[PDB]
Amino acid sequence: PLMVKVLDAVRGSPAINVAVHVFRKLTTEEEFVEGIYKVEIDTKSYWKALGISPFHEHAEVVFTANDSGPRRYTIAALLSPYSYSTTAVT
Amino acid sequence: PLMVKVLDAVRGSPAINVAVHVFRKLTTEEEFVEGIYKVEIDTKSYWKALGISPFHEHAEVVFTANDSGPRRYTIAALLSPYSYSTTAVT
Amino acid sequence: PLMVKVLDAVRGSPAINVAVHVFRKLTTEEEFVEGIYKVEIDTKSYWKALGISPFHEHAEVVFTANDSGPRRYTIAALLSPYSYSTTAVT
Amino acid sequence: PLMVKVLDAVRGSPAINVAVHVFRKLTTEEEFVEGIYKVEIDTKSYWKALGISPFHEHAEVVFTANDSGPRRYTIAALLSPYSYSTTAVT
Amino acid sequence: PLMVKVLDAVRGSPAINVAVHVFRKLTTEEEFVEGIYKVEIDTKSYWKALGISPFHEHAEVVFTANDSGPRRYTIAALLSPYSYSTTAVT
Amino acid sequence: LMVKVLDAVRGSPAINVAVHVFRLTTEEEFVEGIYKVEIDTKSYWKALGISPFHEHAEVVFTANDSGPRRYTIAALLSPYSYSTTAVTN
Amino acid sequence: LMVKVLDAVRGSPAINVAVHVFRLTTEEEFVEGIYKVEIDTKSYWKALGISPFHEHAEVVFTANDSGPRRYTIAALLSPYSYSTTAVTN
Amino acid sequence: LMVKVLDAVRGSPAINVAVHVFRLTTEEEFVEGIYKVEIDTKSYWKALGISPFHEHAEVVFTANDSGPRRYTIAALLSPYSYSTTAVTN
Amino acid sequence: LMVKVLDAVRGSPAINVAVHVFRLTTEEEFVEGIYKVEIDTKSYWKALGISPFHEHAEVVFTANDSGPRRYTIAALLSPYSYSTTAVTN
Amino acid sequence: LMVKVLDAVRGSPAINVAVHVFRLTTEEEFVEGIYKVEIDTKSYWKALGISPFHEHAEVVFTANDSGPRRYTIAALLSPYSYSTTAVTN
Repeated sequence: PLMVKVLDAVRGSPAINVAVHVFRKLTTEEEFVEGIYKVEIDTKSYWKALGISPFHEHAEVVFTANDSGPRRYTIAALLSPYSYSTTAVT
Repeated sequence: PLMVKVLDAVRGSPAINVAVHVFRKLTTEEEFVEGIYKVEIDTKSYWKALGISPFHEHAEVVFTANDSGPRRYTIAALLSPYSYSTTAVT
Repeated sequence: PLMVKVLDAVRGSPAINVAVHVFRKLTTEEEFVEGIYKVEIDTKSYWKALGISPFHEHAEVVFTANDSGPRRYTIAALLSPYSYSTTAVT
Repeated sequence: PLMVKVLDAVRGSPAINVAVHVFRKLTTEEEFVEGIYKVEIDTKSYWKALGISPFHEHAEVVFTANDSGPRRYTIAALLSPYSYSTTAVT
Repeated sequence: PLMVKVLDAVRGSPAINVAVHVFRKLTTEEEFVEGIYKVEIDTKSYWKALGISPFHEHAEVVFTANDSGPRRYTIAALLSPYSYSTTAVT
Repeated sequence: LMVKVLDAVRGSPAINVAVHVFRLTTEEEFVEGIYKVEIDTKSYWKALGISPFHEHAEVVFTANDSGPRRYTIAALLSPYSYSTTAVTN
Repeated sequence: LMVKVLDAVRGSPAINVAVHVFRLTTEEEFVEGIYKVEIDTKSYWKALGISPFHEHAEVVFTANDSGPRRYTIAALLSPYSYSTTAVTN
Repeated sequence: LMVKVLDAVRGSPAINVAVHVFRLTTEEEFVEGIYKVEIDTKSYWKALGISPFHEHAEVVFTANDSGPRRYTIAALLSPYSYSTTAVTN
Repeated sequence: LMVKVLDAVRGSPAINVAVHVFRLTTEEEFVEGIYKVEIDTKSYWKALGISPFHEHAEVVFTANDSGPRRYTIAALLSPYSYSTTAVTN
Repeated sequence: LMVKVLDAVRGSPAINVAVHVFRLTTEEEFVEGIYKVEIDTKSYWKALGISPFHEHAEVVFTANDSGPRRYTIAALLSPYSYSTTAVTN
């Protein structure tokens, strides 16, 4: 007998994130769980899994990556529940 | 006997995110769960899974990636439930 | 006997996101679940899965990617339920 | 008999993050759990899993990565629930 | 008989992070748990898992990595729940 | 027993007179609300009765007060003479 | 027993007179609220009664007060003469 | 027993007179609220009664007060003569 | 027994007179609130009664007070003559 | 027994008179609150009663006071004559 009990009774005014998981029993992936609460911000990726035998013979390649600019990211209360408070971005 | 019990009784005024999962028993993927609560912001990807034998022989390639500009991202309360509060972006 | 019980009784004024999943038992994908609550903002992708043997022989390629401009994204309460509060974007 | 009991009774106004997991019994991955609460900010990756035998013979390659620019990231209360407080970004 | 009991009764206004795990019984990975609460900020990676026999014979390579620019990261209360306090970033 | 109030008046006065000569919830022999003013008064769940919600009672009570309400009153319970009372908006 | 109040008046006065001559919740023989003013008064759960919520009672009580409310009062319980009372917005 | 108040008046005065001549919750023979002013008063759970919440009672009580409220009062319980009372916004 | 107050008046005064001649919660023979002012008063859980929360009682009591509230009062319980009372914002 | 107060007045004065001639919680024969002012007063859990929270009682009491509150009062219980009372913001 397997019994999972999460947050039986709630009677206030909470701010709650819940995640309950129960299990019983070039690239390869199998029977996984990923990114339940994932925040990806300004994520880069240039070359990935190009394939089998890229640029096999006599290949001349020039690679350049210039990340250069005025960028502004302003975040308040990321992944953070709250209650009876004041979140202000002035 | 498998029994899962999540948030039986609620009688206030909450702000709740729930996610309940139950299971019983070039690129390859099989029987997974992904991105239940996923926030992807300003995500880039240039070359991926081009195929089998790209640019096999005598291939001349010039690659350039210029990320350059005035960009502004303003987010308040990302993935964060709240109650009885004040979220303001002035 | 498998029994799943989520949010049996609710008698207030909540703001709730629910997601319940029950299971019993070049690119390949099989029997998955994806993007139940997915927010993709300003996501780019240039080359992907071009096919089998692109640019096989004697291929001259010039690649350029210029991301450059004044862009403004303003979001309040992303993926965040709330109650009895004040969300204002002035 | 396996019994898991998490947060039986709640009657105040808390801010709670929960994550409960129960289990009973070039690249390869199998039966894992990843990124339940993962925050990836300004993460880069240039070359990864290019494939089998890239640049096999007589390959001339020039690689350059210039990360150079005025960037500003401002975050308050990352992955941190709170209550009865004041989070302000002026 | 295995019984796990975490946070039976809560009646104040706390700020709590919980993570409960129960288990009963080129690159390879198997039956692990990773990144339950992982914060990756300004993480770089240039070459990784290029494949089998890259640059096998007569390979001329020039590698350069220039990380050079005015960058500002300002974070308050990272991975730190709090209550009845004042978090301000002026 | 002799009582005299304002026996002679010759001036045009504004007078507000009140003369009285005497020789669960239970009240008796009371004189209530002589010149009583009651503005914007509330009452929730008054005098429910005997034995309410005796057994296994679940109650969720929520009272909310809000909204733009504007009360403008001049000269409350105040007689006046030879004056000027103006309420201009 | 002799009582005299304002026997002679000759000036046009503003007078507010109150003369009185005497020779669970229980109240008796009281004189309540003579010139009583009651503005913006609240009361939650008053005098529920005998034996309320006796056994196994669950109660969630939440009272909220808010909202733009503007009260503007001039000359409360204050007679005036030969003056000027103005409420200008 | 002789009482005299303001026997002769000749000036146009603003007078506020109050003359009195005498020869669970229980109150008796009281004189309450003569010129009583009650503004913005609250009361939560007053006089519930006999034996409330006797056994196994769960109560979550939350009271919140907030909101833009503006009270502007001039000349409370204060008679005036030959003056100027102005409330200008 | 002789009492004399303000027998002769000839000036137009602002007078606030109060003359009195005498010859669980229990109160008796009291004179309460003669010229009583009560502004912004609170009361939580007053006089619940006999035997409240007798056995195995769980109570979570939270009281919050906040919000922009502005009280502007001039000349409280203060008669005036030949003056100028102004409340300008 | 002879008492004389302000027998002759000829100047237009601002007078605030109060003359008195005499010949669980229990109070008796008291004179309370003659010219009593009560501003911003609080009271939590007053007079719960006989035998509250007798056995195995769990109580979590939290009281919070905050918020922008502005009180501006001029001339409290202070009669004035031939003057100027101004409240300017």
